[PDB]
Amino acid sequence: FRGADTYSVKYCEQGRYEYQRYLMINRFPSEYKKHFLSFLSNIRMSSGSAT
Amino acid sequence: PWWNFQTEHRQRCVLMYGGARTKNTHNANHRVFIKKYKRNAFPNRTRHHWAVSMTGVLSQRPRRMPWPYDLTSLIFNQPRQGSDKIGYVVGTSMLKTAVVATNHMVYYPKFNQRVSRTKRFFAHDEDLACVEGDLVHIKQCRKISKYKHYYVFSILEPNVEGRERLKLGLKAVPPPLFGYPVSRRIVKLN
Amino acid sequence: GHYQQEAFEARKRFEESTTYPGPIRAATPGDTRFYSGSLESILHDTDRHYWRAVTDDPRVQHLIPLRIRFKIFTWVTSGWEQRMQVVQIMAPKDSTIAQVKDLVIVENQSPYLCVSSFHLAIDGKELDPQKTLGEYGITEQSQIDAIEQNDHLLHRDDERPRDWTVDEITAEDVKRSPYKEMEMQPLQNLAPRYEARPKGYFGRTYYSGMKQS
Amino acid sequence: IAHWYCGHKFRHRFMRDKRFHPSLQASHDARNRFSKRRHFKTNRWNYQQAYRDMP
Amino acid sequence: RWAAKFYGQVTFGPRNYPYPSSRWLARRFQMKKHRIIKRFRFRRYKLAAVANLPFAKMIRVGMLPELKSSKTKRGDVVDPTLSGQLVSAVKNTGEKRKGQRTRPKSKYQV
Amino acid sequence: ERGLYFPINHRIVDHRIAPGVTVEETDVQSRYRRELRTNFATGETRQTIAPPWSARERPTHFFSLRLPSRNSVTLRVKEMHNHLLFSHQQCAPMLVSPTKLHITLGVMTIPENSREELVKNIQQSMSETFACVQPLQLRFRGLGTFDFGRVLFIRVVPEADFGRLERAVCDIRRRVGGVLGVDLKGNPHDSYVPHVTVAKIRPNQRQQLGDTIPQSLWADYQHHDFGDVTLSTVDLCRMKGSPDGYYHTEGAVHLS
Amino acid sequence: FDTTSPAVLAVKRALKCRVLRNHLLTNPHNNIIKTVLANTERKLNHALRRLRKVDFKKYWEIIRDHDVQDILQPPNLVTYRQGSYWKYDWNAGLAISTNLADVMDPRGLNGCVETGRSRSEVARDLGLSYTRPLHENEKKQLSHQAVYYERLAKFKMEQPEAARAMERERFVRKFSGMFVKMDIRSGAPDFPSTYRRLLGTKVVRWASKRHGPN
RNA sequence: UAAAUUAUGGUCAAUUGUUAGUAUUCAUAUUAAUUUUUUUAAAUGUUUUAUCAUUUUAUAAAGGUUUAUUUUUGAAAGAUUUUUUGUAUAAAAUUUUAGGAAUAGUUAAUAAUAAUUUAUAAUUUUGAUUAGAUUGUUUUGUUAAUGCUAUUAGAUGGGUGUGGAAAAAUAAAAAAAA
Ligand SMILES: [Mg+2]
Ligand SMILES: [Mg+2]
Ligand SMILES: [Mg+2]
Ligand SMILES: [Mg+2]
Ligand SMILES: [Mg+2]
Ligand SMILES: [Mg+2]
Ligand SMILES: [Mg+2]
Ligand SMILES: [Mg+2]
Ligand SMILES: [Mg+2]
Repeated sequence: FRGADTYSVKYCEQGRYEYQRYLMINRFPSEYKKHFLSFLSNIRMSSGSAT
Repeated sequence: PWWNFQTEHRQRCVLMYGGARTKNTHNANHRVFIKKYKRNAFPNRTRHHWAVSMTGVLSQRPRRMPWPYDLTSLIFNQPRQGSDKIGYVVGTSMLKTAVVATNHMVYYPKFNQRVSRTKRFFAHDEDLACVEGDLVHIKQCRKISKYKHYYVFSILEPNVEGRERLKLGLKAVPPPLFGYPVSRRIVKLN
Repeated sequence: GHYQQEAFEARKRFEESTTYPGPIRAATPGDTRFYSGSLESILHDTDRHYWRAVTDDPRVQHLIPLRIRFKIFTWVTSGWEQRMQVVQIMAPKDSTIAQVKDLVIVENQSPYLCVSSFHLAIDGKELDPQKTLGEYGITEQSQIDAIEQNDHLLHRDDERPRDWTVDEITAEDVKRSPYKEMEMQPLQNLAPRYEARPKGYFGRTYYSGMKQS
Repeated sequence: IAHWYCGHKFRHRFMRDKRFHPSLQASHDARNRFSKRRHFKTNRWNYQQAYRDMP
Repeated sequence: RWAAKFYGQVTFGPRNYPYPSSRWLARRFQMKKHRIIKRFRFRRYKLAAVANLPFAKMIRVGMLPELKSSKTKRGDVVDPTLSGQLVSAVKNTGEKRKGQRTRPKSKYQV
Repeated sequence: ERGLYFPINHRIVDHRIAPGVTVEETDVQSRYRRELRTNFATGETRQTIAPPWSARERPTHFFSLRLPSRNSVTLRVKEMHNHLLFSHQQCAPMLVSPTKLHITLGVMTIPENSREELVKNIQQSMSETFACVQPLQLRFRGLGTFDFGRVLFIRVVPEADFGRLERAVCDIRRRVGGVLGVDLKGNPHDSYVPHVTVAKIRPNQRQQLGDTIPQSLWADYQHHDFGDVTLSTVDLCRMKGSPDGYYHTEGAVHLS
Repeated sequence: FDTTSPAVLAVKRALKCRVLRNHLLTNPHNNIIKTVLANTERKLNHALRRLRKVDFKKYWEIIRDHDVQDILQPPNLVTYRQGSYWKYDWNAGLAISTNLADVMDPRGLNGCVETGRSRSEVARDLGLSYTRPLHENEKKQLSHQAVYYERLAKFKMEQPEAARAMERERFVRKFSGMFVKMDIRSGAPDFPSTYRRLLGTKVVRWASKRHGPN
């Protein structure tokens, strides 16, 4: 039985996004430069008149 | 429906309620080996194939799978697996090139235990610090030459004995006494 | 544009500072030759392959990467095309234009460029072989052309090379010069096989800045 | 154990599995696991003066 | 030792049988060993292993055209220099030279 | 046919050229590995760089470790001179006489008015800094270039008592430039690169000699080993070349 | 009362070893003592290799006094190439024991984490040079390479026709040949490796799929 | 080095052969399969266009690969009046044969070098290269269960190199500019 009565009650006691844990993701220095640039030029404009 | 018996089947086109839609691959085929060669003459010097050969990789019993958790991932946070390696410098015959022996890990889930294997890398040291028998930190990088993707990031332990040994004009390390094994008997006297 | 004078003025004010301690080279990193990606990318010398949020002190540039333009005649299958090839040196800041000619001659790897004497010029005006880049205000951004001996004869049919499409190539000239190297007579692997652009590529009128129809 | 792998007997399968066993793997101490005996007594009559550059 | 101590598995008895082999089994295998060895003797087998050659592959000298026992079967093909040297070895093995150590002799060695 | 189809050393993108240019308009050709040729190969070394205002004025005095008599260094540099002069005798004016060989620990500008206050005060601070330091055994091998290949020197390897030097120097650096404001051509919070200057091209010389020392001369001695020396003697020197035949010495300290 | 310390151990085992050696020289077969000599030699090997990471000068003068360098020689090329000879002082726990600061100023041994630049880079920037003493190989290779551009400048100044000949050949070569443009296929650093499936039939240039570590 | 309770919580592990003195997973069992059955596939002509041309239409032929296969936006999506950017081709792990030996347009530095640049080079017994078999790292069957036992198929070099990308010579079942 896969129904709702099979799981415990405690799944619905939870606040949102509290299952998340702190994620340390590092990456190459080169890739930081690439990514920061990308986000910058995306913040300026993502699309031509469409922004 | 894989959970229904041979006789219980009605339609083969759909799952009525839920579950996994499963194709049966026929595992027992009685596959056989064809023998095309005489036991005397087999057309290979080092190895002979007389039976059905097990195939695949990771489909291979007993399963040997990549183990991310070892010393290297213990110390480092790697952006990509194998982006950092700690090893020893073995030989420098090539300018601005340090060969490095490194250990990594394999897991056998059948026996629940790990093995350490070893692998050589070419690392790029500009400025030629590394003396044979250094403990070095090594990183993934730009493609440099045909075989060098790694560069020497830091010397953890230098070889002080080896350096002083060089300063005196001697080789860093004595050259190994015997080379690779042979199947012959070399009679060389005096 | 705005960048050039913003950074020029910035440098010039930086030099007039009475009080400055000088930079700490442990805090002023160099550049890396080691970064992800297969290609090796050459950047500006103010720029780095990593992320550096802080603006570094303006430095005078002791090696100025000049670009010098030439006209080549590129063989394409239909006939000859006249196009542009840049040669890029690094010429020391205070160098003399004679020395720039010399550096340019050494750096070109194409057999078809430096055959005769050439004169450097900017917007059609010749430069003194005698004086400095400083005087002529030559920077990276400045547009420098190069003019060969016979180039003012190119409007004729002589100096301009002759394509085997419309012209006889004879045993006289089969053994001489780009014709010889080219191997006009087709081989099985087709010889050096040059780029080709067809006849109707630009229409009946060739390429232009101005729309002619 | 499927009967087609390795020899016609069963025990041939487990004899080639000992080649993959984790605690049996080749290292600086245990070497030449698969042919020990071709390399045996190979250098007996090979006389090599050991390497000394230091007095 | 080079040759085989046993032929086939001579210790097969039930577990904890408190001897390496029973009398019965050991007698069977003694029979088989006997037959093989007798075959080696009468056919006049000779093997050789030469230095700077693959060792596991042994030149069978008893099949060499000069030393071959049969008048019929095609013997074997071995290098002319090497085969001359093998013939000389087999020949000068035969008799005891004084000062040399006494080594066992037989009819079938020739 | 004898290697990779596209040799890896030849794959180069120039990002200091505008985007789209190389695809359509024109192609740019350059020998790109003269520039990429590194700091180990060229033999350059990055010295503490002066702020512009300090860069304007000539240096007057410098700190030096005085080389003793009977050096491995002096001997081998003499041997090197012999070899160089036999190869190319155009070097002759470039070379520094073996009599003037000394280790340069830092350079400084002293104005001529405050001269005595500064020399006394410096000398004193120097004596306090080096009070505890016993003699220094340092190793010399390798050559390097300052000021765009105009200055050619012998490197001091950080393999030995060098470590101590670095603290020692960085102390006087924080006294002479930190405490009493004096012009050290760099920042007092930065360490100077110690060196033995071998060949040099001065401003006047530059016309007849050329703008850079050709690397063809010293290429072979680039990594040559000049040996070890123990040093007990620190000087503060003003640069006058005719007073004693050695740099005129305004102050001295003995390491013992 | 020191016994168990490395220097002491190494010396006593060195002596024991010499004794047993000359003993075997006299009376040839006692294989008991051959075995004891071999075991002693092994424990000596341990003691010495721990010494050079404890204090190396004493290690040196022991080797020079008793003339044992023959048991410090790595046994065979195979296990050496895998770096299990250097792996010993890892197991002994002396690998990090150096205490640099007396030797080898640590400032240029480390790489920059945020910058990504190697140790040779931060050494470059601090104006320091770590370089191992070079043999004549590396010296004459480097001193041959340093001069390429001067030789070239002299060549293309003084002798333009020869140059233009060579250039003709190169330029025209670029249009002939196997691949004219760089794509994943052409720009594969290891061609025979990534396409092994071509090696017997189509591609005849290479007879083996592996020429390097990988 | 002490127990515990405010009491079944956090959602099911559960094993079925009638043998023949004894030792050893081995004939006859169930489940899963092949033996075994025509209730799911399918036919040729792709299509516009400015006319002998030029626009649109990019991975099912075979060969047998185990240190092996890796990539962009310049096409379309796509929106403004014109010059518009940077990031990519690289790697790490997992790799088969009962009885085992050497491999090779070859490593690394130089550089848009060198069919004769420089060097004490590179791969291998921690199992190489040839050679056999084999379509690689979410798919199955059995089972209470660490196991054992399956998984197709699809990327096969270059030679006027077009195209954003070679994936480009029957074999759809992808609506392809009203
Ligand atoms: Mg008997
Ligand atoms: Mg007797
Ligand atoms: Mg590769
Ligand atoms: Mg093949
Ligand atoms: Mg296909
Ligand atoms: Mg194969
Ligand atoms: Mg891999
Ligand atoms: Mg790869
Ligand atoms: Mg073809």
